[PDB]
Amino acid sequence: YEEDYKLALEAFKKVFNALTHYGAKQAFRSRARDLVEEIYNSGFIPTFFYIISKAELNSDSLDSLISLFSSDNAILRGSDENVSYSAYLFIILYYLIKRGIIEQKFLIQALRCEKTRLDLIDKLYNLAPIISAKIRTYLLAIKRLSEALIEAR
Amino acid sequence: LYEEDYKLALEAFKKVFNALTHYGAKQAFRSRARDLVEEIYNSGFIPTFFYIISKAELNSDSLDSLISLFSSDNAILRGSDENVSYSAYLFIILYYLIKRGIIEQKFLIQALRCEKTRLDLIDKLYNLAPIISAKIRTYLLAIKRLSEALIEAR
Amino acid sequence: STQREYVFIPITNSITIDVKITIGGSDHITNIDERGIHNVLVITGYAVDEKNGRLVPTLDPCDYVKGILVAGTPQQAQSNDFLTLKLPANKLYLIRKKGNISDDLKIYIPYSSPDARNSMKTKPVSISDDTIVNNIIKEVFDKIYNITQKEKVKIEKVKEDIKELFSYYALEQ
Amino acid sequence: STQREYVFIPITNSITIDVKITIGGSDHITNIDERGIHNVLVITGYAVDEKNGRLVPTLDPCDYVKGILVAGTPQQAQSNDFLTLKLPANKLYLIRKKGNISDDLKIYIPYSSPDARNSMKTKPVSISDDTIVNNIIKEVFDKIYNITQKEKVKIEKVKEDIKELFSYYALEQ
Amino acid sequence: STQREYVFIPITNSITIDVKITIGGSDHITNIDERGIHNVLVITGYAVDEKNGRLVPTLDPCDYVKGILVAGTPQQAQSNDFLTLKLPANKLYLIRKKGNISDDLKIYIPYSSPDARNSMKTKPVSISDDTIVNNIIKEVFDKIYNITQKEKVKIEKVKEDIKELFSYYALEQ
Amino acid sequence: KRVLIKPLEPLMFRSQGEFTAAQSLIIPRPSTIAGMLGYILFNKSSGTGDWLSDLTNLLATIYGTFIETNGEYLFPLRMGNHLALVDQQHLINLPTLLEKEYERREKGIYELFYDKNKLFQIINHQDRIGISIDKSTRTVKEHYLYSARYLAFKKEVNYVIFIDNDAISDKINGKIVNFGGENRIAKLEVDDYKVDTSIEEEYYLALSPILIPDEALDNFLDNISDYVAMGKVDKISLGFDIANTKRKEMLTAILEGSIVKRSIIDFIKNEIKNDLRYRFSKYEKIGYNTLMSLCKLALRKILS
Amino acid sequence: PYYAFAEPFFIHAITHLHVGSGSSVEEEIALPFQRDELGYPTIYASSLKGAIKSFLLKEFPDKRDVIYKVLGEDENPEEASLGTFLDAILFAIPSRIIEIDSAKPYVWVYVTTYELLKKVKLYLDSISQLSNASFSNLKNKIDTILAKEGKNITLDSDLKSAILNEDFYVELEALNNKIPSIINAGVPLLVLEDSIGREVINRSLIRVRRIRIDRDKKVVETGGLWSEEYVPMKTIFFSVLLGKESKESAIFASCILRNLRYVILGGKETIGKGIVELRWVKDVI
Amino acid sequence: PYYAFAEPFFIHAITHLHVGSGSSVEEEIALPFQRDELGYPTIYASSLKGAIKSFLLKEFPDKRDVIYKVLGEDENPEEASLGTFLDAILFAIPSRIIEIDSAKPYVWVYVTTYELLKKVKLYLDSISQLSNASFSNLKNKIDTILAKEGKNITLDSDLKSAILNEDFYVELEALNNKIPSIINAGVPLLVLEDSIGREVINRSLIRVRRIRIDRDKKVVETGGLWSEEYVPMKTIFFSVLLGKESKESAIFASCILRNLRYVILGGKETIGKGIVELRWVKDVI
Repeated sequence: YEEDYKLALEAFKKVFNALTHYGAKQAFRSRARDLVEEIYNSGFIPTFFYIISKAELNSDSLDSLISLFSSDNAILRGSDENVSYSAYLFIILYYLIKRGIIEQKFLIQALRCEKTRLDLIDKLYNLAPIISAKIRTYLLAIKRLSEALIEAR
Repeated sequence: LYEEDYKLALEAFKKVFNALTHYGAKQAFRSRARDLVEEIYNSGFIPTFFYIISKAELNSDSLDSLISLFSSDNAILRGSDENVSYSAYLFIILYYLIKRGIIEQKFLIQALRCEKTRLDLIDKLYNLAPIISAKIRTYLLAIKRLSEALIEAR
Repeated sequence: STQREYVFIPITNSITIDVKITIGGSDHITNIDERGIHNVLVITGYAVDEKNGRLVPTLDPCDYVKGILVAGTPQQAQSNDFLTLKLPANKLYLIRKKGNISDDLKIYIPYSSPDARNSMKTKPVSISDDTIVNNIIKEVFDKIYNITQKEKVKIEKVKEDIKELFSYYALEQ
Repeated sequence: STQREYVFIPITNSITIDVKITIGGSDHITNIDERGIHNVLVITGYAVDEKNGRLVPTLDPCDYVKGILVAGTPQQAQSNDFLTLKLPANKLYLIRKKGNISDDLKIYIPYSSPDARNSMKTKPVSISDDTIVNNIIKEVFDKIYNITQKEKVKIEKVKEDIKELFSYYALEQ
Repeated sequence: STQREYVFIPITNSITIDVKITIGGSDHITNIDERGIHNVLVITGYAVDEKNGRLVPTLDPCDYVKGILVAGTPQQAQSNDFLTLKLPANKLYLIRKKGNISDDLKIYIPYSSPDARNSMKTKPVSISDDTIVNNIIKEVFDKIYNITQKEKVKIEKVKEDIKELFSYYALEQ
Repeated sequence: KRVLIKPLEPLMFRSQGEFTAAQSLIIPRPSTIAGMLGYILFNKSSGTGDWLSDLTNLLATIYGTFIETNGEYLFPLRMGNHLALVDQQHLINLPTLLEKEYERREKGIYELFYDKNKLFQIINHQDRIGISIDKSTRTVKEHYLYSARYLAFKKEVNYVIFIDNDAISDKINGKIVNFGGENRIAKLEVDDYKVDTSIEEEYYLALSPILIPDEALDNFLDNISDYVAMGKVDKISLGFDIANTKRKEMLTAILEGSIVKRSIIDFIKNEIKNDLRYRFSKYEKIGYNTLMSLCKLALRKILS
Repeated sequence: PYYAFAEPFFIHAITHLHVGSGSSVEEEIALPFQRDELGYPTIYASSLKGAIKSFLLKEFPDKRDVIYKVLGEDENPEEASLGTFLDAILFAIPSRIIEIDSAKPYVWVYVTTYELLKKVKLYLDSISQLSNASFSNLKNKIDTILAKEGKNITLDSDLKSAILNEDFYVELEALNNKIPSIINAGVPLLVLEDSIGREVINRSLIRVRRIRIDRDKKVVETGGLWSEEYVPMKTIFFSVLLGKESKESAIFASCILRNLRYVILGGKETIGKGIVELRWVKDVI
Repeated sequence: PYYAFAEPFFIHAITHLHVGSGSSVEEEIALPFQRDELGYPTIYASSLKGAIKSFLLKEFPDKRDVIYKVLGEDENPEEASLGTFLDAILFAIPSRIIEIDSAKPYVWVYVTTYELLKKVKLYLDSISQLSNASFSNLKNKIDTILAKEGKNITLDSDLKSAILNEDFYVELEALNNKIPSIINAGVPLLVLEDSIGREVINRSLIRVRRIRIDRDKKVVETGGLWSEEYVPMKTIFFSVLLGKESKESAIFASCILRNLRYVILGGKETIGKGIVELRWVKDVI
């Protein structure tokens, strides 16, 4: 029994539907193949900083990302690289809401207000040693799904 | 009891052995047969299945070749001996699941054609993983022994 | 000979009456076995055209339509545009199998030529809108399975599934 | 007083309709009690005469045919052809005997004219072809035994019992 | 100290007058809880005297009397004729044990003179005529067990044991 | 009336010496059944050096043994060194098959003893090896290694006998008895059953070993075809007497499952003077000369 | 009657068991277990009798006369034994289980077939009319179970599906009623169809290779290689002790069998094989 | 008393240990560890006895007759051994742990399951009747633990939450803290529900690929590739040594066993597997 593969299935379902343009999907595939090895070597917090820096957390994309947590009709817009980093960010946050590491209400109230994403990063920094051990198999499954389903250039 | 599985494995091996037209692809599939059953029973069926599909290059052309194998016996698998051997082994597993009523054949052929239902196939396989791993060991070992016996060591 | 009819399950109001048989006998393949719906038929490559809703055929395998199959002959306003055909109860892509098959059948399906003045722009449509399942309970699951309320005290069970056990590609135009 | 009647059971398809008084009263000799078919009468010196199947009386005790015994008379279009008889339940010997019989009852057996055209090329026949059991159980095993599907459910056993027990002899032509 | 008296279980009713204090302490070994009886002692080599049933000491190992051990003083009109003995709670033949006991305890036994003017020829005696246990339960099993009919509602199962779990040998003298 | 002996466990009916394992018979001899019944009905006061006298006094005429598997009745049938259990529906045409033509003879009889043979579906032969251990070394005591081929039952089996007297058939009901050899167990149950008697047919089936008076041995043997159509003739011991702890006797017998011709009856009736007539009447009383008709389940003794 | 009373008991294997049989090269196992008639493990009545006799002679060296004359005197064979054991019948063998989306996640269950339960019911019927041996509830449970023959049955109604001994997928259903547990163990009992049950049970047996090593050089001695079969811990056999009326039988059954809980059965006891718990069905259920 | 002396002991692994029961029908590349009936690793008492006996016959070369009496002769045996070993029950296996937050964290912990403790209880109860021994202390500890059989518990520690073997999240409940330690190291002991315990224990095993290499050319030799399964260091098994009265048993128990500390079990001893410490429950508790 490996339920992180089912969690990866449902998260990959959501993000594979939320990426309209195929270039966005291929970009997410490259993100998935890179960031798991990056979080292995470098740790969770540096990789998370890198991810949120390349994700362009404007309230627009933040709102599409919040709506992904409920809708399955939400869409991620932006450049292919931007949306791929946002999709990987949603992957991580989805794993965190599931597995109860972070309350969903706190996550949503942080993604809404800009004065609270800092508290979100603080909580994630406090929990990073746990997250680093937990999410490895989930992210490896995400990577396998990406390179299985999304074609490459 | 799993004694019909040897007949099943003989015919499935004949299928994939004619489908792989390049001999290097035969030897690649040989290495797959000898590695992936070990890995299935040491890491679990779901990890190894994700690993197999990630390496299989499941594009619609390859999937059509798979389905033709499921039907034709004149089909041919293409595409980069590593990928083609992983896809041949994917077909081995799927052929078992079809011929043993674990997965409905029409639902599978639908999955290998559309795209939304490929994730549905993977999810269903996920829920059937204990049963599949329990039931398929004799078959996979038969495939391993056949590949060691019929395909020349590289 | 024994013959069946396929009642498509869309969202729109095409499901008032299409039949000449309401019960007739007792053999319907679709059943409500205390756990939801069993023996549900799926046609692939076809798409509902809810404007005069009857399955428009395409050649796209992702296009599909789910519905329940019952015995009858449709409304006797047809044999002009319906694809009645003989299947040995096995070649049909049936899901949620509980019973078995009679090994020989012949079904009637609401068909329509694809009216090739339009590009067939099929898109998925998921059954939702809780007040629409409230009327799907009556318009088909009573004009066929008036078995409703006879033994199904857990109607709120067999509404969870229809909310997710059905979906179809529609011309949407 | 009571009368009974013999129903021969070959794989032969000459059983379509011969009996009208199928129950007639309420008791018939043979029965099935959850462990196979009871009171299966053996008759010696008789054989099937496949052409519109009946029982030719030959003069070899090696020749034997098995059957059942049911209440009533068949169709009252015969007794010019059948060998109606009366016995004290003692000279006919069946298997599986359960209760002491009423010490005297009558019998209706389908009889065939001798009519020696050629030699009777007798052959042994053991029941095969599960499909024939499946159509004969609907044919006779239920029209007489209305009890079936009410009390008896081990249907595959009364299939399992006749294929290797029920045997008969034939004329090859 | 902790002290008990052994009360027999015959099909004769003089039994309820054998004790004074119902509980006394807080420890009764013979307790019944939702399955059946427990910790009933079975003496051997004694024979009942059903006319005022008192276990006459005989020498026959086959003779036995099954009764319950209850804490209480015996009649407060005894200790001159009863058999009083303290034994270390581990050499005591009791069947259906549930828990370990206090490693030593004092026991009062209904007794009598052997009456060596009558050949003691015992007799295996059961408890039948469930009315004869029906009364003694509401006689003994209520003044010894208040817990019945306030924790025991399946009294039928405290019948289906005394029916056969309690036998003895009587002397009919 | 009818007594069903239901073995609770594999049985052992030792035959023909002890000298890989000692073999068991299929159907226990009538002496074993009579001895078990006398063991039940015993009283320790009627002792006499004649084991069968004290045994005939304890019971009444017992009719021979066959097999009730599951409502079916199986019966022994032998062709000579070939025992089988068949249902009577295959004994009907047997006499016809006996002096039938040659190749038909072998076709039919070898189809009977091989495919219609229900023995192996019923009986398994279970070798059991035991040893003895000396209580101080805890290693096998020297020379104590014995083996025996028990008679195990694949499906539930009963041995069927018929007893005439109905008084004993009350204190026989539901008795657990030590039926057979090395301390094995079987249950007796009594039920009222209807069985005809003494039919005048030409071919009978020896349900029990038909004894031969050792006076007409040469007479009976030098023209054997006149009396038995098929079966086996063998010298058998009559068992072991509990009272005096010896073997009983040895007599030539027609082993159970043989096909006897009607003539044998009159033959046995003409070669017995009063003395051995009484002797063999006792033998038949405890159950040796039992015949059944190939027609139906109808028994008869030869003398009585 | 000359079998006046009967004592049904259970045989719980505390350690693995090896009641040996004829060693021979036909069974891919040098030292196989005693097979019954259907290929199931069994304990012969002679093995039970001898082992329990030895144990009792050691533990009660004063009741030696009672033991000798109930279970058969060895040095004076002139009197039949007043006591007799039936062959021990396999009642339940433990099996490793993989739950499949069920309520109570178990790791092992008890597995039976319908053949074994038929034999147990045979033993129980044949002794129920002894006027003291009653145990109606036990055979009533067995009969409720036997009615459902043909279907893989579970007693505790939560499984609906399982994989047994890592190799056999079976689907289970309840008994339409709780059927209070036969034994008081907190482990569900699975009565399987006979064809699949034989496979599950034959896979539940322990097959071990054993060697003889030269003490000096830690090499294996030439020819010192063989295999044995064990019956796992927790395995349950069912047998009956039958006793005639004599009075030494009364004192035997009184104070020899009341203080009899653990016993050594079978061979290889220096390897710790053979420790057994005897549960009498006259106090439990 | 059927047994003169009864000493349970623990089998603390000093190095990784590999006891055999070699390649199965299917995994011809694997050399697995010996398994129990319900899947956990075990040491068959035949392996225990052989190893301990070979050790004693060299460590005490002058008490060789006492050893041949208690553990059996091997030149020409003329009587059974007087000593028995029970099979080693897996008692506790080490598992890596990532504790969320509590008093200063641990990096590893001892993991056991309720089924294993139930087997220990069976051993202790059976030998408390076949001997005058009584382990009321260990038995009371184990029954206090088995009282909480539903929930994953932890002993004399809280931890309230953990990741075991970096794959299994468990929620832990502190039992009462009144129960003192059993294997009194500093590390805590987790008693897991057996469904999760089976997975944790299987992860705590050690599977190792091994090869054979050509000496001249430093390449793998054709065929020289296989897998072996090790039990990790610090693993604790449980067994009992039992003996009958001999006056050689008194010597064995008072001389040999009081001076038996480290032995070498199983195989692959040249690559350092098999060193083991024995602990003799009668003093470690």
